[PDB]
Amino acid sequence: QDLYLRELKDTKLAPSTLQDAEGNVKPWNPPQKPNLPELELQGPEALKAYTEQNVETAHVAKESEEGESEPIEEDWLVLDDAEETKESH
Amino acid sequence: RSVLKNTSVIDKIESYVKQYKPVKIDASKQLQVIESFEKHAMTNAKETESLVSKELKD
Repeated sequence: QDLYLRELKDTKLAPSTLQDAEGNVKPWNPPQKPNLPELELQGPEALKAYTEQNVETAHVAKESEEGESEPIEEDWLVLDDAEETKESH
Repeated sequence: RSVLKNTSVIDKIESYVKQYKPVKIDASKQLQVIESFEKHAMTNAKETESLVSKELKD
């Protein structure tokens, strides 16, 4: 079917210069190469944050400590205030 | 990974996670001040316990 065959061959061929052989695109005056594989190759990381979100920041946990390892001047005040709270108990 | 046919970073971020697969060790740091807290605890507790065990029969 020369209807079918010639329509389908032009259907394959006129984008075959756009996809198979990298001859840019004869009918399009803007180019096709510096849009998706060059400019928006950083597209999703122009859609997300670069260098913290996509590099993902393997970050060390900020180390919190115990109560500064001082169990004298605070525990005896706790025991005196506990005398006070038991006088309230 | 094979969902993204345009992979290009999944090896990068995968080896980034496997790089930081030893994330950070935990904090079992207290073994000196915490034993002092329970030392005061056992101190005042046995004070109370001996006093009430005396004063009950008293």
